[PDB]
Amino acid sequence: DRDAVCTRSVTVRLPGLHNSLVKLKHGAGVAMDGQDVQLPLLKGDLRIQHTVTASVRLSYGEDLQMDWDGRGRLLVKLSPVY
Amino acid sequence: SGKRYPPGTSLSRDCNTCICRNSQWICSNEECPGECLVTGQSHFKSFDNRYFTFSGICQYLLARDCQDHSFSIVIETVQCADDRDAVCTRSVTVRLPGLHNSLVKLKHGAGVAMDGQDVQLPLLKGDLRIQHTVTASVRLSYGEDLQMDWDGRGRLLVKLSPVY
Amino acid sequence: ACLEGCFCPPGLYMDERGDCVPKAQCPCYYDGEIFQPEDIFSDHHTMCYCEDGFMHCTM
Repeated sequence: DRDAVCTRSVTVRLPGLHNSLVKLKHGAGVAMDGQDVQLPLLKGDLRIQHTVTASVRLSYGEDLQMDWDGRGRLLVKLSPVY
Repeated sequence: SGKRYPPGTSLSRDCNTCICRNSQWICSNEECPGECLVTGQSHFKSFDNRYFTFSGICQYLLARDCQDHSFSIVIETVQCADDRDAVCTRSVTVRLPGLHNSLVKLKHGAGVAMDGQDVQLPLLKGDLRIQHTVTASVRLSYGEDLQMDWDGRGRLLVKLSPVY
Repeated sequence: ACLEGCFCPPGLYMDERGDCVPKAQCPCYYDGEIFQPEDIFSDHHTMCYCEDGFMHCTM
């Protein structure tokens, strides 16, 4: 159908760390600057880890969360500082 | 090897071929690839099919290109049981000045880490390929003149072609 | 929180390979390194081992 437009991939960008470029992919995979990555990924601020071992969860600082973009159920969590 | 063969036959060693003519096997002298090996506790094998043992506990070099610097491998040894005569391999490091001057690290599992970052297999960058083999053992492959094998529980191998 | 999904009973903890296991053969992840349930382990100056999931280091 034409009235069926699901989400494939979402991109995230942090000018505070390398001005890097994270990419959540259509599986439960992630890619920093083209490089695939095993979970977890404790860099300084952002944490990325599985949740049920079927869904990724980014966490930059304490004022940001995310959720899986495999089959398209993206979420966010913004605290009132924004 | 204690058995007969007729004339004109051509048996083949792994290295090259040899043919029987007038009770005299003729043979070529073309080079064939070497294999350094680490396994067990501390048992080494040189490229020249030597065996020996050295139960040292530090970061030792294992191989290196020495007229130019296309690569360099570094083993790391630790005691590995209660005895003092048990020094197994924990982790090996690989280095490629031809690509970012990066730093690969095979870890005590079947894991790998480029510049501190864990990585899912496969890892097709330009030259080097890293992929599982039986889904229980990593296999690096830089170019066509280099291979490796798993350093999880310490059975490191190499494959160098005669260009080196 | 108190989430929903696929767990296994409390006596069993999760392994990397899809099954979950008791804490007898639950490996250690010291410095990232996945050590097997019995791996005595030491440089010259430290002394370390993996018992049941936790990494018991000394000096």
